Amino acid sequence: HMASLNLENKTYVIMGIANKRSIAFGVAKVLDQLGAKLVFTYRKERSRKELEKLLEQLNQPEAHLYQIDVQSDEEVINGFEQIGKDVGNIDGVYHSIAFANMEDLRGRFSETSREGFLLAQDISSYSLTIVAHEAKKLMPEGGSIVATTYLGGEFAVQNYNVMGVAKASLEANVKYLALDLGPDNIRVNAISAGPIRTLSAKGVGGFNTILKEIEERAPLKRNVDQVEVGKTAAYLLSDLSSGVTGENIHVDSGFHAIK
Amino acid sequence: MASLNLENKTYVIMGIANKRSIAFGVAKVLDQLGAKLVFTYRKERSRKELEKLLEQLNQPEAHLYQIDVQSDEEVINGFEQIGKDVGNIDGVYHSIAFANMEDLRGRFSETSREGFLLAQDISSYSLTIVAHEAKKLMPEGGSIVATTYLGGEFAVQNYNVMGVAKASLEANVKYLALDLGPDNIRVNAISAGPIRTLSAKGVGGFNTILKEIEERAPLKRNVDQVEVGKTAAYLLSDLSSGVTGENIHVDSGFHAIK
Amino acid sequence: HMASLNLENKTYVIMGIANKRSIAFGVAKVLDQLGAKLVFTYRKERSRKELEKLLEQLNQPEAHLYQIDVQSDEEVINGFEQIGKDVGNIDGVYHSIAFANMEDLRGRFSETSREGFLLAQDISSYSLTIVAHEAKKLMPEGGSIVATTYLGGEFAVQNYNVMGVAKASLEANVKYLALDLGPDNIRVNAISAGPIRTLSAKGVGGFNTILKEIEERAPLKRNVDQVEVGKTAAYLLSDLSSGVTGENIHVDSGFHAIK
Amino acid sequence: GSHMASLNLENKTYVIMGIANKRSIAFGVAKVLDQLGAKLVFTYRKERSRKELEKLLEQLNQPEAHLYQIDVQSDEEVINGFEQIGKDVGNIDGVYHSIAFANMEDLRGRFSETSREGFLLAQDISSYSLTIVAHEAKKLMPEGGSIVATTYLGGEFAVQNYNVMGVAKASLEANVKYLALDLGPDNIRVNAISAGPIRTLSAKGVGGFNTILKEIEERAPLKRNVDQVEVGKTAAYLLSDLSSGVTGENIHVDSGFHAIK
Ligand SMILES: NC(=O)C1=CN([C@@H]2O[C@H](COP(=O)(O)OP(=O)(O)OC[C@H]3O[C@@H](n4cnc5c(N)ncnc54)[C@H](OP(=O)(O)O)[C@@H]3O)[C@@H](O)[C@H]2O)C=CC1
Ligand SMILES: NC(=O)C1=CN([C@@H]2O[C@H](COP(=O)(O)OP(=O)(O)OC[C@H]3O[C@@H](n4cnc5c(N)ncnc54)[C@H](OP(=O)(O)O)[C@@H]3O)[C@@H](O)[C@H]2O)C=CC1
Ligand SMILES: NC(=O)C1=CN([C@@H]2O[C@H](COP(=O)(O)OP(=O)(O)OC[C@H]3O[C@@H](n4cnc5c(N)ncnc54)[C@H](OP(=O)(O)O)[C@@H]3O)[C@@H](O)[C@H]2O)C=CC1
Ligand SMILES: NC(=O)C1=CN([C@@H]2O[C@H](COP(=O)(O)OP(=O)(O)OC[C@H]3O[C@@H](n4cnc5c(N)ncnc54)[C@H](OP(=O)(O)O)[C@@H]3O)[C@@H](O)[C@H]2O)C=CC1
Ligand SMILES: C=C(CC/C=C\C=C\C[C@H](C)CC(=O)C[C@@H](O)CNC(=O)[C@H](C)[C@@H](C)OC(N)=O)C[C@@H](C)C/C(C)=C/C(=O)O
Ligand SMILES: C=C(CC/C=C\C=C\C[C@H](C)CC(=O)C[C@@H](O)CNC(=O)[C@H](C)[C@@H](C)OC(N)=O)C[C@@H](C)C/C(C)=C/C(=O)O
Ligand SMILES: C=C(CC/C=C\C=C\C[C@H](C)CC(=O)C[C@@H](O)CNC(=O)[C@H](C)[C@@H](C)OC(N)=O)C[C@@H](C)C/C(C)=C/C(=O)O
Ligand SMILES: C=C(CC/C=C\C=C\C[C@H](C)CC(=O)C[C@@H](O)CNC(=O)[C@H](C)[C@@H](C)OC(N)=O)C[C@@H](C)C/C(C)=C/C(=O)O
Repeated sequence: HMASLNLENKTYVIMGIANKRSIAFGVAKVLDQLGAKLVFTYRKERSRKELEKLLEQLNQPEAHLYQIDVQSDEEVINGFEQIGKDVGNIDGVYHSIAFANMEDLRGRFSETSREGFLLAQDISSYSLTIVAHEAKKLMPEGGSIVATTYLGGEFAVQNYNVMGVAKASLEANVKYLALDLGPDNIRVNAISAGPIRTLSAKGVGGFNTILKEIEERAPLKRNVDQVEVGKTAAYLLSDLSSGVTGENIHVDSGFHAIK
Repeated sequence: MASLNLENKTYVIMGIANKRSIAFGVAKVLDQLGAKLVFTYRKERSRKELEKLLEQLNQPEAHLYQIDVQSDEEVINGFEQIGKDVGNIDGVYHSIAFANMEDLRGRFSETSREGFLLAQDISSYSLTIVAHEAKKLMPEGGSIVATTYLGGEFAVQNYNVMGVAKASLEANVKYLALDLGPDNIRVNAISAGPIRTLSAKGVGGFNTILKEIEERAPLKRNVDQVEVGKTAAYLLSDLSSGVTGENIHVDSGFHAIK
Repeated sequence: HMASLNLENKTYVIMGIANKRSIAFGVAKVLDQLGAKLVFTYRKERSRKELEKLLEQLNQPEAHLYQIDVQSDEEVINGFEQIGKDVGNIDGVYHSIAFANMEDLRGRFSETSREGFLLAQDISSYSLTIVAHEAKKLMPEGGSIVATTYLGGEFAVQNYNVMGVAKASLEANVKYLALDLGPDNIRVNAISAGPIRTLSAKGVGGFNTILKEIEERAPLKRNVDQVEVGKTAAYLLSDLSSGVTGENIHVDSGFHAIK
Repeated sequence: GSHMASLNLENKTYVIMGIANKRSIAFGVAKVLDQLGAKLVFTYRKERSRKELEKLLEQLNQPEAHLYQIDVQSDEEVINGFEQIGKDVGNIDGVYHSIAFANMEDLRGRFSETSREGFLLAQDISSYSLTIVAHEAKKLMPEGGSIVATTYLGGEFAVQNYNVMGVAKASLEANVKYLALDLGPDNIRVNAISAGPIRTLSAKGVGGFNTILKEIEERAPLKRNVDQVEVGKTAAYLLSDLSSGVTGENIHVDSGFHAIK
């Protein structure tokens, strides 16, 4: 077969599950159903307890969980060396990690703090660069890296503020990584997801406003879910997307195409 | 959920001419995944080739239809007839462009009014009318994919009138996506890198562009019809649910660099 | 050389004045105040009567008016040969011409007629290609060509339908012309104007809706006028914009930058 | 207030951040704004830049040299610098931002090898600087005004060897858009100029810069490179009221290279 979505014999690291609503979990459910071996990474202990509870919903024989705060060079370097020891070589990484201080997001963008801006950049963009460098060690045959972005990296959207500049950074990060790791047969791409109700998104002002605008104005007149992101993640992580790199696929009911 | 099993799916494929046609790469891939395939052609030469090619495939019943997309009638009748012979479809792959060599050889400012509107008619408007008629056979929803080139987004040497046609096509895709979205019809494009085809063979310095892709593109290699077919499988299937008005570059990353 | 907006000794052809509200007239008022010699082109006789009435508002010694319907190779070729005879060599052309059948604009975009689509393409896009070819004859030293576009060429906007695909065609036309005529020191650029109340725009459904959305959502929280387009036209037509070609400048209160 | 279109900048005052020597893009902006009769305030980091500025001001027609030391890495130097400009010359009509930096270690490397410290440094100087400069300069622009920052194509496309600075420029370009939306209601316009390659102090002695200069001459529509003055001309347009109604825009002053592939 030329075209295949059979991921038995494939191993993927999934960074950024927090609870059942996490986009990264949508990616996990889908990759699991297609028979991939899945390694998971988390920051907080609360995410670990949830992960173990969630793995029962999946068909992963062995829970391989690793604590990686992407703010620490060491936790990232050691985390990936340790994954290499425990499961061997991998076929890709799904990156589902962002953070900004609520103080900066609530503010006017011009009021953003130097510390808040560099924090958003560090977690939401630089993380992908170091994750890529370490994961490359486990992908000598080649593989696929995917990161999660939002329209706010391409256009100034109300309230996204500092995270918009972080996502623009991430999106350019993807392109520079694609050009750098291409000759090593490593593809780097992004999924621009439409708004999804998650732990991160719950209790940020006017999120219900954007959900309703998508239903009313977006071509498909509906919102997307974690599984739809997972399906496009399957395409980008598998060899189905061979010849695609430096690309940004909008899984957003067509909202990106309209004005 | 996630599936590349396309048994019980039916797709119309417009624009096979020979074994090198991008549309044939799409056919080979969709066939392997178990889809029922309807084919459309213009010239009789394409029909003879299609029948010879269908032996390479596992299609029980050869359903072939003559549609020159310049004729409202051939398009309207072609699709009504497909609806009668096989019933409702799940999508259309559009693999059709043409411009006069006179216009392509020229300086773009020398382009003829007739040559410009011809390129627009075949290469862009075709998708609008194909979409209108195919919508009749997709009352549950479906996916339409058209084939474009980077030259629709940037001025490329020698693409001339076809660049303005592809920019037209790419905007066509977006307006169709917004129009047919509420009918649960997705409309997307694949921006293929350079591939040696019947259409492309015997346009000067095509080997030069192939070598520039190998040297400068991130993956340091060219793409083929099957790689387009793989991305077509994604866009035509429900794997790409929630993706519409999108342009996916199957071009080894060339679009991302300068 | 050093920076000047003094356009005495410069001559510009302005295509597409119809009445006092025409964007092209905003361009004329501005270029006139800066002391340029202005040649004008029109289609209908109604536009000629209006032009002569309007020229009294300007400081053009000699009225040079020419009938050019851009659908006719002959009217365009002869028009420009005749301009070359009557005023000699020119420094640029401002293109302010578009048209589609209201039947096509009122419809669903998928219902668009083959004749209506090619009509929109012919007047709204191809016109620039042949205008450029003939005007090049009068610009052996070099010059600047500017065409007028709308955001609907970059994004699917409700109700713009066939004219959006025409503007995308125009915008690509600008790029290919810029690459072709660049070596002849001819610059080709576009202005993406925000919504303006004109003869063409008056009595097309939901135009008041877009005007109000611009005031509410656009960065500058206001609409633009013909003169603001004229000011940016002065920049693009003069040597102030040397080194700028294949560019699309949005004169739209920042609406293009947001989502 | 008689010509609708005007490039006469007598009675206008502009802060110009990032002159280092005669080759600096910011100096091209200065020469042009000066010729049009603007009052110019200048900002620098190193003392070497101050000595050069004083030597350069003789080439201009600025009666009183107003020079201020602002390292954009320091909230204090930026806040105090702008308060002090407000005291010495009063309200301003805009800011030209011509400031970027990355460690040569990071630029020479493979982009995937980039250090966390090097990445955040590039972001801090090359992008965040504009956000805080904008916040403080807004205090001196209660009537409104225009802010322009300098970027390169490498913020929009992966270009060989630009590495971490490409991600910094993409950050800057998004910064411009978010600033445009935030400060628009205060009648402050925020725009970028994407300059083609120019021989400057910053650019001199980075490998393969001569390669890109030659590729521009061969492949770009105008078949020629641009200079600091051409950037200055487009800066005059963006800084003056000639560009009224333009904000969140990125104007390529690059002989059309951005339009081709
Ligand atoms: N929800 C949405 O609408 C959209 C989200 N996205 C993007 O999708 C991705 C995931 O978001 P979403 O699923 O909503 O939110 P979640 O609540 O799942 O994600 C937050 C995740 O980020 C992890 N995280 C944050 N900081 C760090 C760090 N320093 N080190 C390691 N992990 C960290 C969290 O771990 P812990 O809790 O253990 O700290 C958690 O797993 C993000 O990049 C987001 O920007 C894109 C478009 C839309
Ligand atoms: N080759 C390349 O590098 C790239 C090609 N593309 C695009 O891919 C698509 C297919 O290209 P390629 O595979 O080279 O094409 P081929 O020339 O191998 O196939 C082209 C098809 O267009 C059909 N066609 C032409 N005119 C009409 C018409 N008036 N009515 C109906 N069908 C028509 C031809 O049929 P017939 O012979 O019967 O006229 C032929 O089947 C085109 O849109 C092209 O622009 C995009 C990027 C790259
Ligand atoms: N108004 C708006 O909000 C916006 C308009 N635009 C674009 O701006 C440009 C100017 O439009 P606007 O000022 O509204 O239009 P006008 O109100 O000036 O009316 C249309 C103009 O088009 C000319 N025209 C139409 N067909 C032909 C032809 N075949 N040959 C020559 N001239 C022709 C008309 O001449 P006549 O009637 O004398 O034949 C007239 O001058 C257009 O290209 C338009 O799409 C862009 C953004 C916004
Ligand atoms: N040259 C080119 O080819 C192009 C350059 N650009 C961009 O134009 C801008 C200026 O470029 P160019 O003329 O080449 O640069 P120059 O090096 O000639 O000037 C660079 C300036 O950055 C200043 N600078 C560096 N760090 C800081 C800091 N922490 N605080 C304040 N100022 C600082 C330097 O001042 P000091 O040395 O005193 O610290 C210097 O004035 C940059 O944004 C660059 O990215 C864009 C396109 C092309
Ligand atoms: C324009 C949108 C509307 C909402 C405004 C801002 C959204 C910012 C998203 C950003 C990722 C949120 C945070 O950084 C959250 C953090 O400050 C507080 N929350 C937490 O710490 C929770 C417990 C954990 C899970 O947080 C994290 N991230 O670890 C953007 C919307 C409409 C689209 C979105 C949400 C895009 C995106 O997620 O990037
Ligand atoms: C920049 C590129 C270099 C190639 C330049 C021009 C090619 C344009 C493609 C266009 C579709 C070619 C024709 O229409 C060919 C036609 O005029 C003569 N040939 C035929 O009629 C044959 C018999 C039939 C089968 O061809 C057709 N089309 O019916 C673009 C290259 C790098 C990539 C390409 C080929 C892009 C594209 O196809 O759009
Ligand atoms: C979303 C928008 C609302 C308006 C929708 C479609 C407008 C298209 C513009 C197009 C040029 C209008 C026509 O062709 C009008 C024509 O059908 C009838 N009127 C005329 O013929 C008059 C007499 C003459 C002068 O008109 C012409 N052109 O010949 C788009 C809006 C928000 C933005 C606009 C108005 C863009 C634009 O005008 O291009
Ligand atoms: C892709 C291009 C080819 C060259 C590659 C990288 C150039 C990056 C520009 C960057 C801003 C320069 C530095 O950070 C150099 C710095 O580390 C060493 N120089 C200095 O420290 C001097 C003393 C000071 C004055 O300079 C600064 N800036 O602090 C990009 C080229 C073709 C276009 C350019 C140069 C764009 C740009 O400058 O942004």
